[PDB]
Amino acid sequence: SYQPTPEDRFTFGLWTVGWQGRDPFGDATRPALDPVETVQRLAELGAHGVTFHDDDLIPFGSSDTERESHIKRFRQALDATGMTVPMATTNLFTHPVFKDGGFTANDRDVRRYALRKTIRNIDLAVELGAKTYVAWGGREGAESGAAKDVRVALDRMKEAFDLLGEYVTSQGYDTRFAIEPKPNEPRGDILLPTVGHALAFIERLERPELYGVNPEVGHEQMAGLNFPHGIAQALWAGKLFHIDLNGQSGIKYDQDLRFGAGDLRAAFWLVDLLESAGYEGPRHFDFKPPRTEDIDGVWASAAGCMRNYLILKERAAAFRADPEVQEALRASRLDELAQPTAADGVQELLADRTAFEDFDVDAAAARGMAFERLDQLAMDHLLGAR
Amino acid sequence: SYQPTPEDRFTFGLWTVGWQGRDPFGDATRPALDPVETVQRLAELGAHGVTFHDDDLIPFGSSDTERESHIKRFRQALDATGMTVPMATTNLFTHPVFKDGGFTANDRDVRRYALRKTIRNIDLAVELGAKTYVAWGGREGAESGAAKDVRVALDRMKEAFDLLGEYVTSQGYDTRFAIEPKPNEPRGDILLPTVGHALAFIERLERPELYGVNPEVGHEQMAGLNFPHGIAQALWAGKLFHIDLNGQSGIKYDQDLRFGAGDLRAAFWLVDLLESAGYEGPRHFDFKPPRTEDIDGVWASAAGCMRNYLILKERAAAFRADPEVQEALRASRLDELAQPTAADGVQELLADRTAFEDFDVDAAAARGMAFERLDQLAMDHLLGAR
Amino acid sequence: SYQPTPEDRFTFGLWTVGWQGRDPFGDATRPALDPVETVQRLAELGAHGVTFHDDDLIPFGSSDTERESHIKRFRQALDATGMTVPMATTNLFTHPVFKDGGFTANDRDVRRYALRKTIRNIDLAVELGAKTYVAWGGREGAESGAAKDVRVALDRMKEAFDLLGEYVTSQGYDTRFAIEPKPNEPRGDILLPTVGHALAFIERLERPELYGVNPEVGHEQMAGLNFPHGIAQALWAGKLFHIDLNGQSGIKYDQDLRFGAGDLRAAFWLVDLLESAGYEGPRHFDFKPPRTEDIDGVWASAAGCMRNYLILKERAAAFRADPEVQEALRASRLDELAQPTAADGVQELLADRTAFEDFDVDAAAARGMAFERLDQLAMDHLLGAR
Amino acid sequence: SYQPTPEDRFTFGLWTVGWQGRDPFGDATRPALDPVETVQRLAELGAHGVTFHDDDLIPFGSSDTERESHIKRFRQALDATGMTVPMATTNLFTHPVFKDGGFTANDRDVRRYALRKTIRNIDLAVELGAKTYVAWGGREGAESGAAKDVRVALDRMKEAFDLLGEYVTSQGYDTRFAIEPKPNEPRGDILLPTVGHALAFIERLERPELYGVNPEVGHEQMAGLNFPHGIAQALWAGKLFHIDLNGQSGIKYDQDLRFGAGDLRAAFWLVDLLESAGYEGPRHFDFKPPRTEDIDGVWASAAGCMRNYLILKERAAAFRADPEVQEALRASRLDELAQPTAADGVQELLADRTAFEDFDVDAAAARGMAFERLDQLAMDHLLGAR
Ligand SMILES: CO[C@H](C(=O)CO)[C@H](O)[C@H](O)CO
Ligand SMILES: CO[C@H](C(=O)CO)[C@H](O)[C@H](O)CO
Ligand SMILES: CO[C@H](C(=O)CO)[C@H](O)[C@H](O)CO
Ligand SMILES: CO[C@H](C(=O)CO)[C@H](O)[C@H](O)CO
Ligand SMILES: [Mg+2]
Ligand SMILES: [Mg+2]
Ligand SMILES: [Mg+2]
Ligand SMILES: [Mg+2]
Ligand SMILES: [Mg+2]
Ligand SMILES: [Mg+2]
Ligand SMILES: [Mg+2]
Ligand SMILES: [Mg+2]
Repeated sequence: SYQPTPEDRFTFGLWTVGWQGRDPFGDATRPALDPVETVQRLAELGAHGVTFHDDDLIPFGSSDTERESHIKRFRQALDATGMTVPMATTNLFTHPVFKDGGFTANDRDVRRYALRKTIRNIDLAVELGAKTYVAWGGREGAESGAAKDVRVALDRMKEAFDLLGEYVTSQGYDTRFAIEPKPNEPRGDILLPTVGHALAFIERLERPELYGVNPEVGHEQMAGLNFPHGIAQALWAGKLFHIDLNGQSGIKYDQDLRFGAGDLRAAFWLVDLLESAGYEGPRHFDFKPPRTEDIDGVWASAAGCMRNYLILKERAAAFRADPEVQEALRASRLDELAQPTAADGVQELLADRTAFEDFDVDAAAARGMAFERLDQLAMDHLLGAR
Repeated sequence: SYQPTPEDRFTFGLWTVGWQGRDPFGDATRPALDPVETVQRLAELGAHGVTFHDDDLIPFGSSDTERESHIKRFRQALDATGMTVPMATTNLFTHPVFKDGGFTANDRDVRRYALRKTIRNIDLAVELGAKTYVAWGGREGAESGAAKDVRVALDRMKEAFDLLGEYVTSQGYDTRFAIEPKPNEPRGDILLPTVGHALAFIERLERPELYGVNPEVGHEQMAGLNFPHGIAQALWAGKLFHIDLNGQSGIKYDQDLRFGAGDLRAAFWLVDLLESAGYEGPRHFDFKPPRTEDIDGVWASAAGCMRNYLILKERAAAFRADPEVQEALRASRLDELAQPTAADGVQELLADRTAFEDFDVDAAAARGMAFERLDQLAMDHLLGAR
Repeated sequence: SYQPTPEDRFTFGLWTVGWQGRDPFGDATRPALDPVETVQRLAELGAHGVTFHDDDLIPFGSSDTERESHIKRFRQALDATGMTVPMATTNLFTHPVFKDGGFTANDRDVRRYALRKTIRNIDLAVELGAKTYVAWGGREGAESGAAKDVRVALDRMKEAFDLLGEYVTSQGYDTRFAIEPKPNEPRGDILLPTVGHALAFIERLERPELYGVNPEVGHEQMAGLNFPHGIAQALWAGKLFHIDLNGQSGIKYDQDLRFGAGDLRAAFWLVDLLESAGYEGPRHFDFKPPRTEDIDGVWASAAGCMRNYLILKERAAAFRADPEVQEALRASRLDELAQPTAADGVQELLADRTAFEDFDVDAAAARGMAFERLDQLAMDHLLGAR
Repeated sequence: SYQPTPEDRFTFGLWTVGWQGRDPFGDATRPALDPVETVQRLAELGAHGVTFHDDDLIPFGSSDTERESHIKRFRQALDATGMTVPMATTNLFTHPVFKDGGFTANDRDVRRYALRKTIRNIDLAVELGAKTYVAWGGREGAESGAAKDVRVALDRMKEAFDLLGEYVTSQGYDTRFAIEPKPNEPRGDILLPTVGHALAFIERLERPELYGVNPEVGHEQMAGLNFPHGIAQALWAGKLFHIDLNGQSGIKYDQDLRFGAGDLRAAFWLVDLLESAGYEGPRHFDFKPPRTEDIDGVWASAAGCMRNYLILKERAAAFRADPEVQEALRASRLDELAQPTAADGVQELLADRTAFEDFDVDAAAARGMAFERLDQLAMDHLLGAR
């Protein structure tokens, strides 16, 4: 049933199937995976590519000899499978030197080091073929109010992203940045907590065009927000450069369940939106196989991610294609939302008696929107009871 | 103790002390207040001004005769007290014609009417002296996913705000707009749910400079976000045109408690920020006296709003002025966050061996940030145990 | 297909399809429904019965002849359709006199009135054949800490429930009580906020056997709790006397969406539990059709409530009947969970060297739980992908 | 000043100041603390005692001579300082074998091992003079619906607690059990998620009197519940055997901030309740110093825990002692809440015409509760503004 193909553009980070199971209250339940074995098993599952943090490929502290060998094995696995590397990122959160941040650490020397660690991995990403470079500022923030002046930390954050933009422009590299928002965890509150904050920030950068967002399903759901609405605003702004798919069941710690789990109706409305907007980037899964699972449970969770996307794609396409749904969208006046409010400008509007003086407000008030019927047709499609 | 003065710029909406107590499960517990009596009692309490929605001043459905009289009584109360009207807004949410929105209603004729109702009140606000005009799109959103295409609704929302901007520019009016974000209630999800989303949106308008945000304490706390951080990003972007103060105790329905209640530490860090950034606009309270109270409980809740602001102002000023706190900020390296990461550009950074090759990552990793000590000094100041 | 018949025990409150659309920020969008027309329209939809608050059937302040006339015409609608009244309840939250509670109001005279209003409706409910009497204390609680001494409020709440138990026992009525928990709204915090708190409270009443819980889907989800887990504990305790079914999309105000909407996977696991535990009570819908809808959208939403329960009933039955799922459950050792840990007793467990000193901890640690495979079979069944 | 002395019963877990800073996204930022140095540094801070998990004092897999040696040097640190051990607990969550639970693991052999690991530490705790034995089932739960049959898991959980009760009773040990509830983390949902669910469960055990609750501030706040209300119900039930004090800033991952931080007003109302109810147990701090801190920030955070409890103790005592507050409480009729509703009985209440037919409902509806004035007196006392 529903098999992944390379044209579905499913990708996974080395850190997702590679998660060993270490959590705040417990030790690892799985052995470390070799990146080479991960590229091979994912190519067998039907994935199109893999992503990585620098510390997933090259152990922190590796000499340039050991680094070369790691990179070399990895590149041989890719070349043998035809797997691509669409995106890459830096780990600016695991090592204790980043306990107060990377780009917005209060210590200047830590900020400089964070920038050098990042530029080094940007050079590697570009030769491996990555066209999107992701920044998740997991340690940028605070647990207490005087620990961080946020206006000055946004200057430092703007300064870091402007220097990265200056560096790829002078190298003539074809790579764009995507900021990944998260409202909290591991910091009490993280800077640029949602898609909207990250979008507003990009507009204050010296080269706005170089930067977009990499929203994640479970991160906007950790603030109780509607992830399809956030994604529609990122698409409206032209800034959906990448997306991270997974599941989350409410406002609690960051779960990273496989895609489809968590809020199932929101995953349906997200696939419907991505598919009807013709989003063309990777469908990247950033999930963690639960630590209850062994390695077979890992590849079953990874396969379940892609399967759930393909079943929802099919139900959504069937929803939109149904004549009765099309008729119900006309009835709920979704065609009329697409017509301009006042295409002849404000002076026509002002002159129009029917827009105010003679508007029958109670006739209009009494029209039913027919939204429940439309939503129960969407329910029957999702459940295949239509 | 702590008496409000006109220079504190405390303002209140007619709808706040005027709330009759009607809620989703219950009828009104208080009689309607006359606007004239509200201007007089608030001037006696030490408030500086009042704000209003059009339907708070002039009953929906009033003829231009009855409208004139309402406006006339109101203006006499203001002139007699010296009360100002700093801001005004439209009610695009109470009447059943707005059940699916005002500016983003699916029905085109409702959107045109919403625009005419708004322009009419913009003319009144400007003659009363309002310099900020607030838009709270309470009904813009949905309870179900196919009921609203969000990309098209943002076109309609951009179109409405661009027409309002064209109208005040051609009239030569000195009035700016402030968008008030709210994540949900009364709609399942409201469009532009947080400060960040509202900030990002403004940047796509034809005249960005005309528009800023009016954030509300309890609204960003309904998505579990840190309100002082959201306000610091609005100030960093130059867009804090106005602010609404109240309290909220967590992620639940919108409470509108008096300012100081709810998250007390966040109110302290907010006053500290507003006062040290030299914000100069109104300190507006948008709160609801609980329906358990009679009219004396109403003016006690309203007075408590201003009192709590003045006690926190004093504790914050004392925190920042203390030599021991200043020494603790140097120790947590808050002065170093203010220094540029790499003011000699990316090529100096790249050349610098000490930024990477020779950086002693474990010496840096081992420096303690001394944040708990700094936060316990902030705790002793707030509690006056210092 | 999925057509409801009275055999399915689907019931609806008069206040559900009869909600007019008045919310915290808006007026009514629909006309009041006559109880008589609600009884016949629901009988046609396939419903089994209706429930009521005293003030839904008899307008507050009715003279006893008007009271009698209302009951009389209701009773004849019931008799002509074969509709039943399984449950009734009291409105102790709408009138201004209940602004601080009914049974735990600080004013003693109000607490005596609340008990007399309730006893009058217990006599009426027993005459119409109600077997469960629900108590939703929506006004028992507080917005501030010193307003309510909670240990004393629980003494007053125990006092009220013991007096109602004494009353129905002296009348020899065959009726039982079900407490409906809600964490908040309309009070800042409500007493007995979840299923667990209501279950613990019942054990301290004089006649515990007379009382159980009426959990509501959306109420436990407002505290972010797992509603199928909460129902499993109420069933394990033998106290699930009734249930209210609806949808909620996260921690926010109380939405009362139609059942199936909100968290769809929790609706599936709930039906799987009710059906396999053999719950025999009413499947009651306490939902509110959105105020965007006219009277036709009202009956469409009500009909979708029943349709979604019947589609999920079928997918849950198919899931459990599948040999491959049955095999997946043995693989995840759900059969072993049913075996007693130590039926051999404590001294045999203590003498058992294989339970401790010779237990191979690393061999057990390495067994995967196979939970993700199992959950994807559940997902495939829910979506009809098998 | 606010100096802690052993008379204040302040206790700390070895795992609290001993947390190394390893979190879901990062490695340790601090070295392990020796138990012996923790006992003496806390005795100097004014603490009264320490608590431990078996694996905090004796590293997992210690041979019995290494076990004996660890206990021996711990016991001599204790004896030299006069420090006590009021409470102990078992670690049934860290080792990989507990990845599906201890007492409710699907594997039966793991459940027998979990009981043997616990009985071994009950013998040790009683030798060191512990009177309360805490059980925090952090791994009892699930991330998916079919993984755990919750009615059967509660049978296994009852079975485990009844076997521990049989064991301490046959040993004639004077020790009682306290269940610590948490809604989630590290499992998607944890069994017995709140105080109420643990209280209800206890009533179904064989010897209910042997068991109570150990509520934690931050755990109930992760479900958005009012922690002082939850403690008032545990005290009303006579089951508050122990308490864990810390801070949490909302519904998100579990922070374990120092007490006083997070929701400051709930910390004030909590201390007001513990002190006026006369709670006599340990004021235990289960918090984690942020990983931004070195060992000096660790002892500063621990010291702030005790300081904040003593400042709030003083403000709560001053609030209740104030004649003006005492007068405000009569005005809000908190004296009337203490009067029985109907000590005259049901037939006298039924015959009482002033309770219903002659009750003036509109006169009672009009009495304001004066709760906002009262809450602002509380606010003034908390901030030391009076
Ligand atoms: C470990 O996953 C990270 C995340 O989402 C945090 O919740 C990011 O995906 C990573 O930094 C690269 O983007
Ligand atoms: C009734 O208060 C409103 C609000 O905040 C909704 O939660 C706005 O303040 C009003 O529309 C003017 O801004
Ligand atoms: C409006 O419905 C009520 C409720 O749940 C509100 O949250 C109860 O269902 C009713 O009082 C009887 O159960
Ligand atoms: C790390 O501490 C534990 C906990 O609360 C985690 O949420 C318990 O306190 C401990 O197992 C004994 O009570
Ligand atoms: Mg995540
Ligand atoms: Mg991610
Ligand atoms: Mg509000
Ligand atoms: Mg507002
Ligand atoms: Mg509800
Ligand atoms: Mg209900
Ligand atoms: Mg905790
Ligand atoms: Mg604890």
